[PDB]
Amino acid sequence: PKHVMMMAAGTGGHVFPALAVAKQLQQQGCQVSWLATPTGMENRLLKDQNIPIYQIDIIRKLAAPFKILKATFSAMRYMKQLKVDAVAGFGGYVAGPGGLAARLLGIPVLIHEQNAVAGFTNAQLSRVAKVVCEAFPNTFPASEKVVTTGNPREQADKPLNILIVGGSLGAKALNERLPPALKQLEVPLNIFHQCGQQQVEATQALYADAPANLTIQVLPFIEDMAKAYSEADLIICRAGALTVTEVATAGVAAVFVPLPIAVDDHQTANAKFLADIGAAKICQQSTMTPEVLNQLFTTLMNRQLLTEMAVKARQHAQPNATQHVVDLIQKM
Amino acid sequence: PKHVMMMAAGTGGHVFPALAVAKQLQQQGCQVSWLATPTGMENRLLKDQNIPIYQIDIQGVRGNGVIRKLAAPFKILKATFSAMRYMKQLKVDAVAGFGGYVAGPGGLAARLLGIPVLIHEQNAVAGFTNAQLSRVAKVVCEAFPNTFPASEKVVTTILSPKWRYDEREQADKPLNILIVGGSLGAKALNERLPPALKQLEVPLNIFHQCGQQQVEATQALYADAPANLTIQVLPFIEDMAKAYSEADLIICRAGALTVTEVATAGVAAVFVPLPIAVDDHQTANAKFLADIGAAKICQQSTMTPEVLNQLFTTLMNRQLLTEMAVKARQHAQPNATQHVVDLIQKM
Amino acid sequence: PKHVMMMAAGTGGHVFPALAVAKQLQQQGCQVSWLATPTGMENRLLKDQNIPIYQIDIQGVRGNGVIRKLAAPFKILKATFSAMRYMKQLKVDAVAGFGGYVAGPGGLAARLLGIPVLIHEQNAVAGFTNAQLSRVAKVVCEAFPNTFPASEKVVTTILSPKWRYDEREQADKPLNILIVGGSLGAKALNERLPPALKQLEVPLNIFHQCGQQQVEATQALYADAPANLTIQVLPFIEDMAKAYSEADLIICRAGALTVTEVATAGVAAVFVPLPIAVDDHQTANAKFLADIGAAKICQQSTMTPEVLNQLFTTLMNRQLLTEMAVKARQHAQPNATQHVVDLIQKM
Amino acid sequence: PKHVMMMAAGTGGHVFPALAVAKQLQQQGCQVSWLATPTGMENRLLKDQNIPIYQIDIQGVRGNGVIRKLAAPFKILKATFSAMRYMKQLKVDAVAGFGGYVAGPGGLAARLLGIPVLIHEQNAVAGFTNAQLSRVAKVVCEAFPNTFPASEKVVTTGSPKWRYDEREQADKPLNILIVGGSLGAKALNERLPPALKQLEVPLNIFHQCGQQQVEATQALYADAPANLTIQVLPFIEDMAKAYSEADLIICRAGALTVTEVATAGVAAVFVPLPIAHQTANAKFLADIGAAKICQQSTMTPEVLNQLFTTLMNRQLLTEMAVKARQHAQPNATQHVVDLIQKM
Amino acid sequence: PKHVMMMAAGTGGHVFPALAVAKQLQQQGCQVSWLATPTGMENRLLKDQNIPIYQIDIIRKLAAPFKILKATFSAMRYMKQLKVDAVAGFGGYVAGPGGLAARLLGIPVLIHEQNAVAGFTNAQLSRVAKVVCEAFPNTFPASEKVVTTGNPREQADKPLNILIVGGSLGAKALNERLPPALKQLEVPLNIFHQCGQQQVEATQALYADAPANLTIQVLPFIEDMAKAYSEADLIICRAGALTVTEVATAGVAAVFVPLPIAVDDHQTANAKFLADIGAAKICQQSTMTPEVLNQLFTTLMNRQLLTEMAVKARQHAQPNATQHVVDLIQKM
Amino acid sequence: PKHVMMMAAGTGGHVFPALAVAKQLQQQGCQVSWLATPTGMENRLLKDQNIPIYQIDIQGVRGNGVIRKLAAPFKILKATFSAMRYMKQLKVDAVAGFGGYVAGPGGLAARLLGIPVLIHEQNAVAGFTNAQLSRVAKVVCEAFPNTFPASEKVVTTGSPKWRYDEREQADKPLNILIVGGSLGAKALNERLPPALKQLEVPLNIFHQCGQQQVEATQALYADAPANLTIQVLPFIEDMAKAYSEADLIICRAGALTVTEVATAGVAAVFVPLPIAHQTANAKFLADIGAAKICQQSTMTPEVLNQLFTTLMNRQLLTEMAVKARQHAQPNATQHVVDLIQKM
Repeated sequence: PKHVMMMAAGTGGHVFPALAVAKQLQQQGCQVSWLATPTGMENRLLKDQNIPIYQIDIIRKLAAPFKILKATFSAMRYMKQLKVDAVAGFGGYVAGPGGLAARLLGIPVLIHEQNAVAGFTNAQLSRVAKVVCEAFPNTFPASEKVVTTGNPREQADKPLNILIVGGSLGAKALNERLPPALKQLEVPLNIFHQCGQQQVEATQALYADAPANLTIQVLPFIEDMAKAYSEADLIICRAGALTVTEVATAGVAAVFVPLPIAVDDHQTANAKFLADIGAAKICQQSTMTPEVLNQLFTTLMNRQLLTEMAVKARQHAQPNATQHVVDLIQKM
Repeated sequence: PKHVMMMAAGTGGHVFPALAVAKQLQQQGCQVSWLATPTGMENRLLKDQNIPIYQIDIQGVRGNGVIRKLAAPFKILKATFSAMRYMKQLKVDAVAGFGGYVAGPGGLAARLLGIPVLIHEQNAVAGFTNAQLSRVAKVVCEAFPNTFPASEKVVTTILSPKWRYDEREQADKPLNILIVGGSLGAKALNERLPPALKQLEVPLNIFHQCGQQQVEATQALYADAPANLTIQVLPFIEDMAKAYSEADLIICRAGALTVTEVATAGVAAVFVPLPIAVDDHQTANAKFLADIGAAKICQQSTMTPEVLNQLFTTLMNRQLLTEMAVKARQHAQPNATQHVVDLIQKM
Repeated sequence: PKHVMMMAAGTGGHVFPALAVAKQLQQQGCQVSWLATPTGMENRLLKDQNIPIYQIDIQGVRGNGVIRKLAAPFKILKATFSAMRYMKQLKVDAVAGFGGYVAGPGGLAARLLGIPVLIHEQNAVAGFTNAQLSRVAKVVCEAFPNTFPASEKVVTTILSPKWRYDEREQADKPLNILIVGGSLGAKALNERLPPALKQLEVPLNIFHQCGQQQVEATQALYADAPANLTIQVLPFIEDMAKAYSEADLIICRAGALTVTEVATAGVAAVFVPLPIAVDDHQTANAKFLADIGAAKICQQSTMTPEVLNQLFTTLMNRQLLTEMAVKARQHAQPNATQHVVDLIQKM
Repeated sequence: PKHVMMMAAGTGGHVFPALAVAKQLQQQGCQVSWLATPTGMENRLLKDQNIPIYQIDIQGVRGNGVIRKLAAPFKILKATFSAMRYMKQLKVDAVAGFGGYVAGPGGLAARLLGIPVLIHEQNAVAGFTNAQLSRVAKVVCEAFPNTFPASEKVVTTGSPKWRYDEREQADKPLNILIVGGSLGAKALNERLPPALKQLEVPLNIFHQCGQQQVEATQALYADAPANLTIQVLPFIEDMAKAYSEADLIICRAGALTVTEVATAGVAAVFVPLPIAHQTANAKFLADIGAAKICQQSTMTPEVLNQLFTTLMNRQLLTEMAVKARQHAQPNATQHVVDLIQKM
Repeated sequence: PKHVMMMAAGTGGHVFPALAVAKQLQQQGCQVSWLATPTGMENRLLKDQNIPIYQIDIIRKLAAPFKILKATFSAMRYMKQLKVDAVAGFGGYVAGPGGLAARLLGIPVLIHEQNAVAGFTNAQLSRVAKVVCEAFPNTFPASEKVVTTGNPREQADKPLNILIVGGSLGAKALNERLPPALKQLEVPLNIFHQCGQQQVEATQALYADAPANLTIQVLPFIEDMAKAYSEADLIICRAGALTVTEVATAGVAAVFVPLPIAVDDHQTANAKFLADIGAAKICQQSTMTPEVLNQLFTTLMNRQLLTEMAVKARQHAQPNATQHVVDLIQKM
Repeated sequence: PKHVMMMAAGTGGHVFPALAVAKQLQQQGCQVSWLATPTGMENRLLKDQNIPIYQIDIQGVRGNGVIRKLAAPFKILKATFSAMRYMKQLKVDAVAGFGGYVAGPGGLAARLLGIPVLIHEQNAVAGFTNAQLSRVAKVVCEAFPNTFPASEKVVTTGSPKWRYDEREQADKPLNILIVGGSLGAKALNERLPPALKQLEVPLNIFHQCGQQQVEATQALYADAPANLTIQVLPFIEDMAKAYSEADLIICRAGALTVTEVATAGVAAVFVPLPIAHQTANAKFLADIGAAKICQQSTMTPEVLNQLFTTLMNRQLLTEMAVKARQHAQPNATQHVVDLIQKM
């Protein structure tokens, strides 16, 4: 049986696409192992997932040029003992040391970058990777890289369903500035607003001042996220990597308010995928004012416009990425 | 009869657009003052520039043993009032800020006095101090078209290179590629660029800028096989304007003002944007011309001998370089330094 | 018909004077809002206080790996506009700030909106954010008389302990000294204070507050020789008001509000001010009553068994303690919490 | 009632010998007090130990809005006098300090008052506080002989069956005991199974893994363990049992654990912790004794077999563990108490 | 001959009073040695002063509780070799370790604090000092401390001589805010203004706008400082420790603008010595506005008021501190 | 024309042996290249050395307004590939790395390409980069024998008169040579004069003080120097002369200076630098040889006399310096060049 070792850092949501590839690999007769750091976030996520996790190097401090050597040989020892046959790393630092360790052992490397702007380790690692999977098309240049995506409205005069998702986090900026310029919209709306935990009371006050024609509901979490998508006629949310990939895979018109201070503005680069082809608008948080909000929503409240947006979005997406990546790993 | 105070930080290239707008404001009968930090490089750049510089302090003080550490956030409040006193004492009539940290405190200080504020952002992605300041500014100049959302003018700063087709219509000329690495010289360009250039089977004329004390190093890389290429290595370019017009393809850092120069002269460009730029802003500057179809962008990180050759193989056609250079010159905004001066005066 | 927003930082004891002024503003028909930081302790103090708290961010972000480090000075500009949006959204009619970092950004934000600002400084030496903010505030309340130079009111926050002579005129009472170490307990007071007290040959009645989980430790120090002294050790004082009136001499940290309590009740005090206070401000608070002749100040650093006894030897006279307590009560400003509320409304 | 004050740092190693001598002093009619830092871990260890603890602060103060930033070396001066009044107030008659940061200020505090100082160093290489303090100590207890060269230094460091007797096992597989420390023991779990499961000898491997590391190493073992009867456990409840049964022990060369292996006379292959001075602890038994030392940095699965190949005969291990037990310093807790009292 | 060792840190101007005590000790038949840190500022100041300097402990970093032990025994070795007979330390960190080293050897310690608020090392060190000299009276409590000070106008209708000294430093706040509210004073003035080096051109512009009745002169440095004092009818300057002690020793009315962020506000505590007895006013820099400046100067422009101020100031000063400290050192 | 690339860190110790082997390789018809960091000091040392230098960046980037803050471990990854293309571009045939930070990235870069690696470790305790790199090195040169335990490790470290011959001095005072390093030598100036001026033997003390320390120690000496003929100098222009004349040397146990004292066969009392591993360098000559080792931390004027009392006879020093010279490894620069070429 072929033994693939996965590399994903928990911070930056690399595990969730990696987890999909690994679990599918298991079901196709492979053996999966995970290389992670101790005190890395991957450990909490992969609890109860029943694939073995291996950690490498650690109130002590060891110099940077040394710490890289300890990690590379630590991982290399793990791959040689466990007879690791191929390694797939989905980005983050852990891929760096393990990736060299793989190459030194001679086992081939597959990297997958799920953002539109290539992350630092995956850019360097791209030169020794046997295959470089890219979520978005122009993330890498030339032959080695193959594109893939990470994770898998009729009119009966119904009102516009507006969906606002803040995330597991607060996403304060949506909770605080959206109700004000939204509850002064003339058209009839149906707001389904996901606040995050400790902001439910606070923002429900922001809405209730002038409900007017439109109905409103505020909730902390959405149990069935898939239901909320199909019915939503316009979605307002962070341009995360999976969130952009989900908004595309199900055709939903969207107005992306990308995460500020994200590192290579990768969140805006994610959103700019759908934004410049014309499947979603991007409204920067820093420059967001009542006038740009209202003039953006004023022109967005035509349900036909949202459908033209949402169909272009469902077209521009790669549907079978979870199994498309698995194929590449095995043919190595 | 008007007194404008300029805010531009030296570290980023904002002093240069500000200085140009400042110089014309002076000669248009105005008096200009500069608000700058004491530890910024803008001071040396404006030495012998005949505009008075007034300083505010932004770095948090620490550990003298006679003076206790003063948190940076306390100093930013002091800088706001330090600058506010300056504008009231000097009776400043308008404040124009090109970005950098100092424009932030000074900008609030102007608004507290009631002075109107103009900000100018020279990048394609808005820098943090200008984005916040935009909410309280009277006029917002934006370099590239969709940098801010609404009600702001779109104007960016020897703009006389002739039109791209005429300058480009050459009977049997050698390709004449140009590589500019900066005042300091881009190590990443000086090595690994000659290797893929001297593997091209077409006759070209390379003029390469490596930067000081790096001349010997890059001159060595070139020497191995110049069969059909005539190469020259230089530290800096005396005349950038002529070097532009004669250039059929330019390869250079995306820069902020360099995108504007490549656009304003109409040169097909291969932008190799600066790595780990703060909001990847150099890629965004380069994506301006790239998306319209006048430049290709080739990242250092992903760049190998093979991706270089596959890019040049298709780029060594003069019909293509002209088609590119024309698209670039179309979307260029000249006489905009004069456009910003005008906006300031009507405030 | 008026909406005031309060700015008080939790770490320093500014939330307490602000909360008192806030509570009366509410019951005088106003509505009050609190501008606070997300990471400040003011939030826990105002829990279950029935005023809405609105947060602005002041600490510079760093090293997420998904989010780049954002310099603290950038965040202070964001906080100013974050707060400015809050005041405009909530239609704040006046802003009153008691010091701390948050009052700084929020204060500029109010002034940018045109909202009038009242600051209140509860120390004898002005803290940095209030000193700068004073240039742009409509009304400046100062706790102690010469804290600021001109055109500002001088008012500081169960002020009903009876007049010092009446409460002090006691027929054959034991001296009844009081020692209060804080909510946490002042290690420096709990040790080395009993040693010099139990070396006094006069009959006294010690009521000593050591603080939680420190009761056993200080109770041991006391036990060696209580021949003429009756000592009691307690963790905290349930009733501070009665504990004040009965106290003939108080020894305690100079504090900000504690100087005001010792003054407003009229108790002779020995202030042992907090070490390495930021502008030595606790000594300045204590020097208020000390210079007028109502309290002695005895520094921890210089304090030895001998200097303690030489201080108490002269301080164990009840004629002196009364003379001191009277001088302290004379310079006290009661009904000033109500005085600050009034200033806010006329703005 | 002679009044001794002890000095012990937050890290566990300094306090345990200090506690042992302190508790022994108490049963001998003395009065014992402890000098410790606040927020140091000694407090959790001395909780309910029925010694009064006195805290002296040696950590620098971080800037606060309400208090100033105070550089650490200034607090160290406060600490020295802060401690000095403690000894004058408490009428301390002698001071016994086992090393660590806290001992430095307290030791000067003692000498300034005129109190005598006894220091005890539990490592084979002298730690900086004891090194400096050696000049002002009345008596210097040294764990190992090659620590201090002075005229008045004594040698000692704070019941199982004799080695030869315990190792007389007619016929049985080699019992190998691997104790990965609580701290930094990951390196042991990672490269020991590789070379152990490639030994053609009968072994009975008892491996102490540390919590949350159990599953991972069991994966390393189950690959071709022909004849090894391996058991992996996270921590050992009764460590004393493990020693006697242990025919070869593989472990970090701690300070306390070196003397334990010597006291029980068990053959050992010490893989000293690489950041500590810890290597000098192994070289005590390695050089004049017979236990073996294998450096971690250069340690590979390939050199392990070359070391283990020669170590897998019980005669060599017995010869080793006899030499190790010969050198141990027993009744050393009581030897230090005596030195304290004659001061 | 008696051998005294001096301890002074260069930062905070401790050497200048110490230097006076030491050089006088030399002239009275003593032997003087200096204990200092390497890379301490004391070394540049004591160059060319011909008393031997000894340094102790040092891109390496050694933990704080260890660094104190190394320093104390380093100094102790120096005192034992050089047969140091008494030690006088004028504050700063170097006094801390050496001071213990002195006590451990049994040589007596004399400390001198030249500020009104006791510095951190001198406060702790006060318990083992044989004699504690204090510049200002209430700096220490009780018997051991003895007070001392560190370093040694008729009307012919002449105009008010205003003297503004910024220091070796810029003292920007005086150069920038004083000319504005001063050049709009009605009375006739004579400004002698010490700018500091790179501010001479800048501030001369600030004055020349409205010279009016009063004459002005701006200079970088004052060659003869003593001359500038006697003629000055009002002085405006930082409340340094020596500057307050100099303004007192020569009777000069003064308005102190104490150094901001000084550590225990010691500069204001220095000024408050003369300020609350009525020999000088204090105008805080942070709160300083055109209105408080003008209302302060408006009431200060009477030459009789300045004389009442300046005589009270010359009274409250200790004149023979340099020789008063030397006596204490020898009787030890 | 075999193309070797060298790897050397900014600190002087790694580069000097590297430079010696590099220059020797060049005279043997090879092509030599250097891997170094930018802003590292190797550049100043290799200036005008007629070797092409190639820079790889291993230092973390501080946040700037215009560029992001980049954590150091990320730059280390860039460095490894940044260096790797250098070797592919320059057609490097073998890599010789003498330790330090730069060697780590370059060594992986070599192995990834398939280039062979030779490392050489100049200390007696193996440094971390060479320790890890030992697993992938084709040949491991070790300065001292007890560094690595492998099958393919060799022993060596990069003209004056034989000891016995040079020490045959009919009648003359003991020439004592004290070289305080350029770095951290203050401790030597401070406690050597005390115990030297209390020796009742004829000495001729030559003391190397270091700049700006000259006057201070001369004060320490002039106090009762009865018979010592002392000379203090800041630095020694001709150090080779000082060795031959030196009858006892007192000095820091550097890495290069240990092998120099051994090569010239001079008796030494090593006071190793206390923060370095430097102590392990002295123990080479101390243990199997006869030069003496005196720890700095515990070092007092009182133990110095007890050490010097026994060291002041010329027979003992000669017996020592003969044993030290016996163990030196000469023509070791040429021994490393040979190992490089057979790769």
